[PDB]
Amino acid sequence: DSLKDYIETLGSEYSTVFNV
Amino acid sequence: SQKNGIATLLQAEKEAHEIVSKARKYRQDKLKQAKTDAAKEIDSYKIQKDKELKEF
Amino acid sequence: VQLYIPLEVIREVTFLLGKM
Amino acid sequence: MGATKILMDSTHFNEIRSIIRSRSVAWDALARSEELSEIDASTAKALESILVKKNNGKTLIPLIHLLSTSDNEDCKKSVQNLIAELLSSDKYGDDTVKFFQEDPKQLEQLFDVSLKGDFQTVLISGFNVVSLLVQNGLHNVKLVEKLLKNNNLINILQNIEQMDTCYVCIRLLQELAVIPEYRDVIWLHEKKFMPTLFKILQRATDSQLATRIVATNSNHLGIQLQYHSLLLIWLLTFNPVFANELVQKYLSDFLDLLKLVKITIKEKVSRLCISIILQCCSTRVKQHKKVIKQLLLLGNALPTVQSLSERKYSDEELRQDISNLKEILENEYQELTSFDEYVAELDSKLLCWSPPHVDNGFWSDNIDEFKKDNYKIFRQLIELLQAKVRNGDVNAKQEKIIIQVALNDITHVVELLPESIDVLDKTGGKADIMELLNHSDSRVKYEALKATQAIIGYTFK
Amino acid sequence: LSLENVNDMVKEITDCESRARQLDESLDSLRSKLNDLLE
Amino acid sequence: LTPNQVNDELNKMQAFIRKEAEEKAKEIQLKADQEYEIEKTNIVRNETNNID
Repeated sequence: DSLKDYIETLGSEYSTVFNV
Repeated sequence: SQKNGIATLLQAEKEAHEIVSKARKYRQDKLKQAKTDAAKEIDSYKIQKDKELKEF
Repeated sequence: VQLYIPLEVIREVTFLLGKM
Repeated sequence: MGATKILMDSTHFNEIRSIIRSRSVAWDALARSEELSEIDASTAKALESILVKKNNGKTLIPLIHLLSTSDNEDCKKSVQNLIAELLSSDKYGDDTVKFFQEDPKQLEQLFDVSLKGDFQTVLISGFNVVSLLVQNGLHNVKLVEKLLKNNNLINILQNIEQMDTCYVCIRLLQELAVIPEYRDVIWLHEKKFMPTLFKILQRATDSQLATRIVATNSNHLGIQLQYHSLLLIWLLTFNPVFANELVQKYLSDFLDLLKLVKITIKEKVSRLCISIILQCCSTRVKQHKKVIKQLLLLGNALPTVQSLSERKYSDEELRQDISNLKEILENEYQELTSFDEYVAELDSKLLCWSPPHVDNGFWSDNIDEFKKDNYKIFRQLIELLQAKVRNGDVNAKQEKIIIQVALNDITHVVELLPESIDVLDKTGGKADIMELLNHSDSRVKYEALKATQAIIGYTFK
Repeated sequence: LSLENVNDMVKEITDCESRARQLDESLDSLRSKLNDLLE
Repeated sequence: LTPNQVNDELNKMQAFIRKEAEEKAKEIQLKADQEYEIEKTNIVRNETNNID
């Protein structure tokens, strides 16, 4: 919930991938 | 729409790359163009010099 | 877990993980 | 057709376009009351329906007629918006663009209604005339050159308070500048608009970037205003002569672009700033030497570039520009003969720090050049320094720049050469150093202290 | 901090370390010259 | 967080991406212009010296 909100609020449309 | 939205954002980035890449191909060409239209600019200036010569 | 940080958002994600 | 696609991507154009298309105007009622004849109101009514979806260029004629004849702000504004929306659309108002483009008359007419009525009415009018000019089938320098001299449009552009209006107008001009011919008329009027543009960049510098308020920050609105201003500059700079001139007049204002490059992390702002400075520093600008000199000496451009070089941002072209600029600046000043630069400065008594006067190597090669009667030139600098302190007083600004530099220069030769100590004694320079120590100004005192120590190391072994 | 805000403060770390080092090295080597005369 | 806030962030960012590139492309081709004229002016000048 913190990594998802932070990469979207700054623009820069290349999302991260968080696997387990 | 979080897990629909990233997938859209990834696509946008790939798109931003292809539009900038068309311009860069364009630029190279634009440089090639400058030599061709200057090749034509010499032989049209050449016939201009024969013009004021033959007039003389 | 396994993250994947792109090079556009790299310092921002690292400074976020440092604060979390 | 579908014209050019300009003024359809901008939010600022869109916000102004909303204000007009929201408010409704019943033409037919105005016609019945006599402000236009009936054919016109029907034509505008029908035209609005074609914009949404419905079957022409022949609707164009009445709109041309209506505009020139009418002086009622409301009808010409509502109509202008609908012509404007049509021109750029490829969905609708394709046929519209054809009639304008074929016949030079409806352009000239379309110009008459510009500069009449409300500030909005005129902006739409200007867009549409410009829209056509930038296409390849109508071109006239005259409309741009007159509109530039003319008051009501140029007033709007000077106001910076209203970002939306200003943005649109700057873009109108910058697009005409992409075409070569317009550059010549635009450069006549440079005085008026060009302080306004540098002000926008200055405003940009003092505000923050850590909020997204209504004002200029690093928001959508801001990102477009900065880009356009810079771009406008950059365009006119393509002509080499204009660029030499532009730096020499506007010098103070010019130096600020380096700042914007730091503060911003945005490759649109940064890139454009770097390019303009590059182009003036290019060889192709006549008196390229001069502009590099002004920038290096006064404005300290070189150190600024060296910092910039380190922080690369992702953009190939940006990296390229920064590197090229680093080379040109650095190379041009240093490559002068060492003895020559020193003496040229000595002669004017207008010494300044420069990259080779804080460098030890310069002094080593030059020690020998001074010797003509026991370092006569070195003694010249010592006389010169002594004089400045005593005559024209000490502690006033002019004299304070020469001193700090001179003391720096002396220090370097003494550390290098043990035989120069004699020269300081004969001249009386030895005394003068001791005096600077007490004097106000931190930088003068630092350099003075370094001078004292240089003599001192050698007296006692 | 941003990368530029670190890049311009490392500049004022280096630009001040240089002048502090040269002013300290022009002070201890001068104290030694002072003691060479007091001896 | 909420679906409305995420959809607001989606339009804004993919816009930022699209706009920045259009301007980016536009700078690249503007420079393409500049190099065309400078390069033509030069190339032409030499050959015309020979012609003269």
